[PDB]
Amino acid sequence: AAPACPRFDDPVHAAADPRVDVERITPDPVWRTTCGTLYRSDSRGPAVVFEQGFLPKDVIDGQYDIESYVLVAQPSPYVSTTYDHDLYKTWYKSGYNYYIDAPGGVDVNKTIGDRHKWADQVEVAFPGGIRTEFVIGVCPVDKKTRTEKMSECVGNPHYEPWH
Repeated sequence: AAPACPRFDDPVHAAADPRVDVERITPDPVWRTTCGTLYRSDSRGPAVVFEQGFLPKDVIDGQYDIESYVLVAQPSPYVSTTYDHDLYKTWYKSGYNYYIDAPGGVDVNKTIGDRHKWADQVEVAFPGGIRTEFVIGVCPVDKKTRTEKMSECVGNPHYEPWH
């Protein structure tokens, strides 16, 4: 039987940009307390992501309201991930399925409900993004079949297991 997950005191321990202001998050965030693998579709290549982590577009002046950010894709302090390994299949054009093992994140559907138009994305929004140490690796995606090119997956040399 699997054990329970470590719980960090800092809700944005994972942040690649610690300037994120947690008190500006609206509505009141429901933080993810599980620690399973999460995923992110991204067209940016692993040489970049493994060096930088996932940095958010705008931690200072971006859109801190999660419902707004989910509905209308504005520069924000958040990096979006999903609980769903297979969500990459519904992404048009996104070259890679990144694998993430990071503490925390805001559980979108627990925070804004599961009846909004994108509830099927089962999103976890990371305020301040995600340091490279929490990015496990990546698999490229074959666009025409919407499948992972599993012999071309790559592990992140900077990944640091923590549980």
